[PDB]
Amino acid sequence: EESLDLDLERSNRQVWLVRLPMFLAEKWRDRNNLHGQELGKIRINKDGSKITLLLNENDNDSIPHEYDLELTKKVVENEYVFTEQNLKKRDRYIPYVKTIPKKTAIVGTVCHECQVMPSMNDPNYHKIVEQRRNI
Amino acid sequence: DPNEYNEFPLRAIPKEDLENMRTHLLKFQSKKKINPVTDFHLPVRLHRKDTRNLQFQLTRAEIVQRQKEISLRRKTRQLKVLDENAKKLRFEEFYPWVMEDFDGYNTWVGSYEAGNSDSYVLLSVEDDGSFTMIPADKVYKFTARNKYATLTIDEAEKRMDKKSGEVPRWLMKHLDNIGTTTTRYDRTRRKLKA
Amino acid sequence: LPHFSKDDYSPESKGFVENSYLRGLTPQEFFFHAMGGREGLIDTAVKTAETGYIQR
Amino acid sequence: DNDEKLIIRCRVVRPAEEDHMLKKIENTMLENITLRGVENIERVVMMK
Amino acid sequence: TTFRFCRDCNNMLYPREDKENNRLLFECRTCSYVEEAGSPLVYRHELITNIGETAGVVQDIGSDPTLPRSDRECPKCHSRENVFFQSQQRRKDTSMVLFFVCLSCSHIFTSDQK
Amino acid sequence: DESAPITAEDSWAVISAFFREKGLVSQQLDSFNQFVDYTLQDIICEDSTLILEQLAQHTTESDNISRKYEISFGKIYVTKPMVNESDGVTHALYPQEARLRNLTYSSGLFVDVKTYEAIDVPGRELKYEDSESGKVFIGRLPIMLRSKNCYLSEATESDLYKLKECPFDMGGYFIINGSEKVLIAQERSAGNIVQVFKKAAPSPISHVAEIRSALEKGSRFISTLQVKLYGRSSARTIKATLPYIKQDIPIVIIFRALGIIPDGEILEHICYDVNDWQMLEMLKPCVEDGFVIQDRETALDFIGRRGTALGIKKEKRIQYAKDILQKEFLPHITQLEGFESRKAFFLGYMINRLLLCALDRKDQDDRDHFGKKRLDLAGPLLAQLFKTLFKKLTKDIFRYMQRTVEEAHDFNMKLAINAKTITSGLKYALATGNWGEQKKAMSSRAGVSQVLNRYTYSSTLSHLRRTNTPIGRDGKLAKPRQLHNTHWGLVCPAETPEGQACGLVKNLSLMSCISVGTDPMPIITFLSEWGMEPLEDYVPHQSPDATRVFVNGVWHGVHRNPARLMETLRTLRRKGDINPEVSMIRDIREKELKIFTDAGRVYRPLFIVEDDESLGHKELKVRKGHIAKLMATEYQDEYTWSSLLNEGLVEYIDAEEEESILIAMQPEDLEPAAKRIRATTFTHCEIHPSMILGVAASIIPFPDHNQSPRNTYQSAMGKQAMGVFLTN
Ligand SMILES: [Zn+2]
Ligand SMILES: [Zn+2]
Repeated sequence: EESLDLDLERSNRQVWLVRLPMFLAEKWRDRNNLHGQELGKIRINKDGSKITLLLNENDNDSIPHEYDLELTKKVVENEYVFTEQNLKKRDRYIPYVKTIPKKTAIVGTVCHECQVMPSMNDPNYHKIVEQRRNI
Repeated sequence: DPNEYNEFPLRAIPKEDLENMRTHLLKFQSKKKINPVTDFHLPVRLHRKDTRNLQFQLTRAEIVQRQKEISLRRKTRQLKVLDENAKKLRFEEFYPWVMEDFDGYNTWVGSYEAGNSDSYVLLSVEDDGSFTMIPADKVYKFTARNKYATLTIDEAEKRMDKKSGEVPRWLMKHLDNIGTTTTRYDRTRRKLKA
Repeated sequence: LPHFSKDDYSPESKGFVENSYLRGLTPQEFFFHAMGGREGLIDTAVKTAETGYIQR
Repeated sequence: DNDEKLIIRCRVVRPAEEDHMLKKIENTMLENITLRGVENIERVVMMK
Repeated sequence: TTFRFCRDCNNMLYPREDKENNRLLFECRTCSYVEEAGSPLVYRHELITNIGETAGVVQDIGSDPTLPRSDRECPKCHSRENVFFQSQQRRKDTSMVLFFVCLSCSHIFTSDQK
Repeated sequence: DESAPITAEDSWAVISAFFREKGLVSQQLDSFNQFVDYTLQDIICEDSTLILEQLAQHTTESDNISRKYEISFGKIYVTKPMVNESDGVTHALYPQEARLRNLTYSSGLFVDVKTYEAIDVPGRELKYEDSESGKVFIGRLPIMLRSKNCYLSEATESDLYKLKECPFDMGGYFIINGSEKVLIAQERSAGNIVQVFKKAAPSPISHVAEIRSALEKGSRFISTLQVKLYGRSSARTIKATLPYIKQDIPIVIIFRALGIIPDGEILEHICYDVNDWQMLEMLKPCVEDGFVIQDRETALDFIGRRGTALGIKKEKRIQYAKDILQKEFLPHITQLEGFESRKAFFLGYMINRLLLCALDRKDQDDRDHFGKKRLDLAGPLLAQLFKTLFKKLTKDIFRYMQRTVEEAHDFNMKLAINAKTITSGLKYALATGNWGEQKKAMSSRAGVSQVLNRYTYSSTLSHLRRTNTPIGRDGKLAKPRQLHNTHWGLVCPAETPEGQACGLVKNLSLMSCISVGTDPMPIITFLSEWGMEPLEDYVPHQSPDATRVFVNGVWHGVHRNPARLMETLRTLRRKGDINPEVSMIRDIREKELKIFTDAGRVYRPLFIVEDDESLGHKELKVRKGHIAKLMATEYQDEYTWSSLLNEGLVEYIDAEEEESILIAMQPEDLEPAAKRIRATTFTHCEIHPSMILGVAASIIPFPDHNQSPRNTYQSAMGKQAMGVFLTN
C-alpha cells in the first residue's frame, strides 16, 4: 500500500550528533524517560566558537548543571539520519534477488559533531571524577 | 549572564511517538560531498537485498520498463545458547542495506558498525528551538559500488591462475573496449534507448 | 642496564670490570661477572655430553 | 672519467611496456653481470 | 618518485606512452581517467642511501629523560643544553656520527666536527 | 627535621615494613586467593547454560508443549576443610591431622541449580521457546595452606601452638594423601603481542610475523596468525595464513574482502608518512597481485576450503567467509560481528611492523627478553584443570539426561559419580605431577607438582619461589640458558642449579612480586572519556603526529597529546585510584603508548624521585618524617607498606617499563653537585642494591669479593646442609 521509494522531503534538517558521557547517557538513553519534558538549555556565542550546556535542575544535583559542548568537527559531510519501520501487510541478469521492503525515510543531515564534557569549575562537577576514579 | 546568547530548553521527543519506529545513522564514504536530494535521481528506493551479483541486477527504471512492456530426524538434539539480541542482529544483517536511485546512476551498499552506536545520541533542533533527543540504536555505513564497472569473479579466478607471469596491464582497457559487464547506469541507458 | 644513559660506549657503561677483588666490585660489575660465569658454566655443561658422544 | 657523475645510459634496441621488462633487465644487470675475479670468493685480506 | 592516484578512485596511476604525441601519460587502469606526466622520472630505486636518520624527530624529544644531554651549543641559539643520539639506521655498516637537537632552537644538526 | 633527605642506611626500615606486610610466599598465596575469590564463580556463570526444550522434536503432534528442561547454576559455595571418615560424623580437620593420617586437606563444594513455555504450531513461529533440589554437592577440591579459607590464616601464636605446628611455617604447600606438595611456576611467552623473525636464507621466506591468542581459556584458542614475506628479486609478495584457509593468501585480497575496495585506502592503512615512499615501492608488487579482484565478497569468494564438508554452497558461501572472519579470526580485539575496521587497522599495523624489519629501519626482535614473558602460577594452572574437568562434567551431565527419555530427572545421583570424577582428577593432577586427565601422559609436562624439600629452613624457603620452563631434553647453547640484561633485579643472578638444567630453573629476587591481573574495562572507559579518537573515524592525513594507544596488546584509539594523558594516568595511579599492578609505557621514539593489566607479570618496588624541588636541584619524594613514623609503627608491636603506597612514595615497576626509566643506584650517588671506586635526570632510585639477590645467595657473606661461579657453587650447595627445618 505504501510507496516503496524512500521519502526525500525531510532531508533538509540540520542534525547535531552528540557523544555523551556514560553517566548522562545512561539516564537519557532510558526508554522510561523521554516523555517530551525539557531537560537542559544551550548557550551560543554571538561570535560563536564556544558552546556550553546549561542542564536543568531535574538532575537532582547529582551531576553538573553546566557542561561545555565542543564541536569535534565544525563542518560535517555525508552524514545523515534515516528512519526505518515496518511496511503495511555478459548481459545475463539474475531474475530472483529476494528483495525485503521496509518503510524508510531520511529525516536529517548531520552538520555538527560535538561532545558533552563536564565543566570542572561546576560545583556539582568533579564528583563524577571520583565516581569514575572508583570505577 | 548578559544576553549574548540564545537560551532555550531542549525538549525530548514524545515517548508514545517513538515506539514501532526505528532511527538509524547514515554514512557515506566519499571524498566529494554528496547530497541525496539533488544528486540522486528520484524516485529512490531503499531495500534490504542480497548483494550477490550486483551488476546483473536490473535497475528500478529497467524493472519498470520491463513491467510496462509485459503489459528423518535424529529425535535427540542439543542447541548451544546464543544471545537473543545477537540472534536478532544476525537475522537483520543477513541481508545488507542497498539503496538505488531510479536512474541507477549511483548505488550504495550499507554495513553495520557497532563501535559507537550505543554511546552516540541524536540531537537535532526542533522548529520551536528545542533539540530532539533520540537514542541511536544502530549506525550504518554506506559505500559506493559498481561505479567503475567491476570485473566478474570467474574470469578473475582464471587470471589469478599462473598461466601468465603478469596479467595484461591493459586487460581492463580491452574489456572496456569489448564493453563487457556495462555499468548499471549504462545498462539502464541502453534499455531506455531500446 | 637501566642505570645508564642511552647510547654510551664508555668501558664502565658497556661492562668493563674496573675494581679488583680486594676492594670488591660494584653492583653493575657484579652482574657482568655473573654473566661471564653463567656463560662458562652452560658451555661446559653442554660440551661434556657432546664430546662424550664424539669420544664414544 | 672526466665527468664526476659515474653514469651509464642504455636503451633497448628494437625495430613499449618498459616497466616489467626493463626492471627485469635491471635486476639481471645488478645480480648477474660479474666484473672480475672468480665467484664464490669474497673480501680478501693482505697479510705480512 | 611519489605516486599519484585517480581523482575518481584512489588507485595507482600506471604510466603509459602517447604513441603519436610522444609524451608520457598516467592512466587509471581501473577507470578510464588518464593524466599527464609531470616529470620524465618514472621509477626510482636508490640501492644504497644515507637517509632515514631524521626518523621520529618528535617535538617532545626533550621530554624523555633517558636520552643523554651534552654541553655543545646549537649554532642558532647557542644554548649549551641539547639532546644527542646516534644514527637511527640500525645496520652493521653504519657510522659513529651523532645528531644534536637543541630544545631551545628546536633544530637538528649533525655532530660533524669538520 | 622531618623533611630532611634519607641516608642510604635508612632504607632498611622500608624493607622491614615491606616484608612485615607482604610475606615471602605472597606470590603463591595470592594466586590461590585470587583463584578462589573469583575465576570460579566466573568459570561457572560463564557456561551455566544447558537446556533440553523438547517442544515436539517434529512439527505436530499438535503441537506439542515446549518441554523445556532448563538447568542452570547460580551462586557457588565453598566450605572449610570438613572431612568425614567411613561410617562416621564429619570432623573439622586440621593440617597436622591430615598430615599424619594421610588425608587430603581439602574441602567440599555445592552449587545451586535452576517448565513455563512458549508454543508454536507451524505458522507462526520464531516464538516457540528443572531444579528438584538446591545447592547440590559437586565435589571437593584441595586448599592452599593459610589461604583465605584455611584454618591457620587466623591463628594466634598461642592458638597456633595449641594446634601444634611451627609458627615459622610460612608457606602455601599442599597436603595430598599426607605429603607436603608444592607447585612450581611455569614461564611462557606472553600472547597477543606482535613479534617478527628473520627465518633462514634457504627457505623462500625471509621475514615472518606471528601472533598468538587466547580467551582465558575456552577451547584453548591458540589460533596462530602468521604473515610471511616471500622472495629474496621481483618475488616480493606478501601472503597470510588464516584458519581455516589452507592456502597462502595475498593480503590485498584480505583487505578487499574485509571491506576496503579502493587501493589508496589500503595504502593508507599500511604507510603512515605519505611523504616516505620506499614502503610503497615494495608494496607495488603486492598491489599488482590483487589487481584482478575489485569487490569484497568476490574476494571472500576465494575457497580456502580446508573443509569441512561443503554445506549450502555454490562455490564458497560469502556467509561462510564472513562468519570465519568474525567468529574465529583474531580471537582478540573482537570476535562478534561488526568490527571489520578494527581488524583492518590492526592487520595493517602488523604488516607495517613486518615491513620495517625487511627495510632495516628497526632491528630484529629479541625472543629472550624477559618482559615479553609471563609466569603462570597456581591460579591459572588450577583454572585450566578445573575448566577441563568441568567440561567433562557438563558432557557427562548431557549424557544420562538424554538417556532418561522416560522418567525421570535425576538431579541427584549422577552428580555423586561426577563429584568422584572431579575430586579424583584434582587429586591425581596434584599428586602424580602429570598435568591433565588420564590422557596417556599426553602434553603432560611432569615438573608441575614437585615434592617439597624439608631439609633446611633456608632450603624450604628456597623451594617456594621457584620457576621452570620447557625447552628440550638435551638443550641448545645460544638461548635462554645464559643470563640476560632484562633479568636485572627480578631473578637472582646466582641461585641456579648446574648441569643439564643450568639457566632453566631460576629464582625470584627478594621483593619481586607477580601480577594477578585486573579488569581493563574501567581503564578503557576512563581513557575514552578523557578524549580518545576511536579508530572507526581515524584518518592519517589529519593525524600526522598523533600517538597510537594499546591495552593488553589491543589497539583501541589514537590520541593527540600523549604527555598530559601520561601524567594524568601516572597521578591517578599514584593516588591509588588504579590497581598499582597496572603498568604503562610511553615509547616517545616510536610515538606509542602501552597499557598492560594482564596477570603473570613480574615487578619490583622503587623509590619515586620528583625532579622538581623547592629546596633546589632534585630529590626523592620521601623524607625523614615518614621513616620516623615507620619506625614508630613497627616498635608499637599505623603505617604499612600499603600506607606508603597510597600517598605516592614508592611505585611498582614491571619488567617492561625499565626501557623508559633512568635509575639512581645510590640515594646520594649523584643527587648533590683507598676504599674503592665510586647525569642529572633521575626519576627513580634503587631502595637498596643488596636486594638483587635471592634467598640462598643472601647467606653468602661479601659475595662481591669472590668469583661468581664460586658463589653459584655455594648457592647450590647450601641447600644440602643440615640444622633445623621446623620446631614441631
Ligand atoms: Zn580511477
Ligand atoms: Zn638553535
